[PDB]
Amino acid sequence: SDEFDALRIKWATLLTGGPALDPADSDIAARTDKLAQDANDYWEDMDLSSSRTYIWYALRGNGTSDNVNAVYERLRTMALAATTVGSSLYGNADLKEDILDALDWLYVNSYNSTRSRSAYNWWHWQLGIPMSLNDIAVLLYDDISAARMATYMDTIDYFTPSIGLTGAARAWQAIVVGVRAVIVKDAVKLAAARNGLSGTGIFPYATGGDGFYADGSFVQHTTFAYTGGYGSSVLETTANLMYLLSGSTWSVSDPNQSNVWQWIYEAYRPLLYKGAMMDMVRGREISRSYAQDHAVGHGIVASIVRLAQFAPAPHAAAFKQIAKRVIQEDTFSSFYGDVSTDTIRLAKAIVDDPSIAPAAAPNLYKQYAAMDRAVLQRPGFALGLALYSTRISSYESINSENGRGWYTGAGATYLYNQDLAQYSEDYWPTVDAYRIPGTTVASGTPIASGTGTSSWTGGVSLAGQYGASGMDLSYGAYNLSARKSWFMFDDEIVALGSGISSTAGIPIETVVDNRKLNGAGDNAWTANGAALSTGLGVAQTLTGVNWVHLAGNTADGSDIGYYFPGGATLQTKREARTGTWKQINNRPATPSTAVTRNYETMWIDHGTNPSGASYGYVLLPNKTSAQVGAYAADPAIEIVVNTSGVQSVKEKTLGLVGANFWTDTTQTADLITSNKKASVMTREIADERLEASVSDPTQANNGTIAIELARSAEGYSADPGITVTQLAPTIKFTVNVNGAKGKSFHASFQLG
Ligand SMILES: C[C@]1(C(=O)O)OC[C@H]2O[C@@H](O)[C@@H](O)[C@@H](O)[C@@H]2O1
Repeated sequence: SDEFDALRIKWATLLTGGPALDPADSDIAARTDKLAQDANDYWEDMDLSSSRTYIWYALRGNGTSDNVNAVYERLRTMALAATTVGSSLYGNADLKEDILDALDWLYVNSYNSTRSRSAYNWWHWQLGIPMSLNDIAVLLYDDISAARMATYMDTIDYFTPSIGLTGAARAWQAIVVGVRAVIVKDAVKLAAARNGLSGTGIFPYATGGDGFYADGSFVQHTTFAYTGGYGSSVLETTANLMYLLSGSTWSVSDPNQSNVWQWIYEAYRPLLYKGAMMDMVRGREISRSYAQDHAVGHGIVASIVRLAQFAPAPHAAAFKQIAKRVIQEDTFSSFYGDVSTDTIRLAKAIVDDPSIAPAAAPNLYKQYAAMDRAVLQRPGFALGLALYSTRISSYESINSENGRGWYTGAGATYLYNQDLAQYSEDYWPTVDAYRIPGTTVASGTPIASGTGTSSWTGGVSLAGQYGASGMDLSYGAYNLSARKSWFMFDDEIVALGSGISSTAGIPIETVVDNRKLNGAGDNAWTANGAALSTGLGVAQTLTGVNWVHLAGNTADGSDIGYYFPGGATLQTKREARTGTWKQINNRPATPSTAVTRNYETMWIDHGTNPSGASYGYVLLPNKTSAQVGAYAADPAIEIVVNTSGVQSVKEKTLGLVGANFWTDTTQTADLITSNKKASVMTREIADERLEASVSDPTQANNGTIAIELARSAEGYSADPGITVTQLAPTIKFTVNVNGAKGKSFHASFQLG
């Protein structure tokens, strides 16, 4: 035996769970039964005639890459059922032969060197199919003749002989070349797969274009926030290949591999909430029924479990703690229910180890400047904010997927609480795509997929604890402008809108919220202390509203309060909406089955052709109706300013003042004065200190931002980049933002 045999067996275990796969495990037995179950269904529906024109009638079409890819996926599942200890199909000779005969037929009539490598969909021909075929070849290695293996492997080499792409594509090429190299025992190709991870979009941090960024962001296809979509793929592929190679002659040695650990801590951890990977970073994948947020989150945790198997200290331990936490957290969908058998084996080892304690939940405010995203994580809830600009596109829609993703990244707010199923359970095909929470739009009117013309999109982070974001709105599809800001405190998220103007001749509205309700659609809700009707199919306008409370889908932890400073007129409706995933994902594999979900939708009618309209509301997670009414009697936030020039909010209890300055002119908001476009947040601790953080969201100021704070200081300390010129009678300093790429600069002033 040689080292290649060792690697092949190591990969085989990654696929089957290995020989130690304990069948006495509830979730394992449950997964192995599901596996054998699916295998029999396929094997039973196979056309085994020697004159067949397809393997499965439903997937016929030797030239349809979608179907061909699915055919190989089914064969992979069947191979798994025949090689997974515990499966009732383990070692079945007939099943194995039927699979290999299927591969031979597919080789002669569909997947071979006579087909173009670039025919649609290239991804299937060069990456999808080879990944499935490689796995089958490893699983049934001992039953595959030299003649057969040659047709399988020679074909893969034709479609993908080398690694030359970037990001996820490059990572996929690497795993295709790598696993095949193990099968055929080519040390040259294997070393190439290893080196492949050092390339663009993988190990090295991106500073533009595709890849992981130092600030935690992940971009793919040049202008799309994609941590949970293509990012998840780069993570999974990288983790698997690194694990396969670890300890071997081809173990990864590139020092930049340490960046992978940071992906987990900075790119993923802040974007996961009780098992769900936030949709705002999943791109067009939000339109995939088989990839709803928790399904995606499980895959990410599966990768973390994989990394925990070979990562160096103290990362392996940390990853185990993170995985343990998320597994315990997800009471919506069992983590073990949709991950590989080996992942289950490895995960159970972590969960069952009493010496491993679940990691602490993330608690912070993070600005993902490189992908126009922001997140707030707190006990009991998380808020994700999705924006776009001249640097990041509104949404991606290709290959007939996500055709209604219009406003999913246009000032959209996503609130995560104990209703873990909020964005799953067919939310995407039923929600009104024209009314994404937090957005301002021309009613029932779409926008195009693309970057905007405004550079002011971003925000400021105050010591990674609190923050503020903003987006200068300007759609290309129709006339509509506005300044939109969000201020994130402890349990209050203040949304402000100003300068809302349009000549489009279409009613303009701002969506306060749009929440999926319970099955009966009877969630209790109140306004100004009075109970509101809970019936479905009812539209009603609320005038002079100070506050609204909406009971959640869970007994506790999912209520949401809404406070309206100065009062507001709210348009609302409660309805059952029906749709199909096919409507937002027009692919043959997509189910056309109708699904119905209930919603409570609330928005503000700015009218047609508004001029300088505005809005202001406060999201209050986890407060009872009584508590929202109490809040309204003494609101903890105060709107300092809400003009087209500056939007500012103060949270007296925390001593916080946030301010977004929209123009390059000297303006003042409370104690803060700025001479240019900037996002600023200060925290004052009476007679103790005054903290200040500043950023240039435009990422285009080649000089500085001059700030003046109306307080007298005794001394200071600050990030390099900040130059303090005065401490008394008032504080004055400049922030060098040349090439800052939207980062925040912090200073601490001693008061006195
Ligand atoms: C299996 C599948 C899919 O349909 O989900 O095939 C198409 C692939 O397209 C890539 O661009 C990724 O989205 C990648 O995730 C996709 O995987």
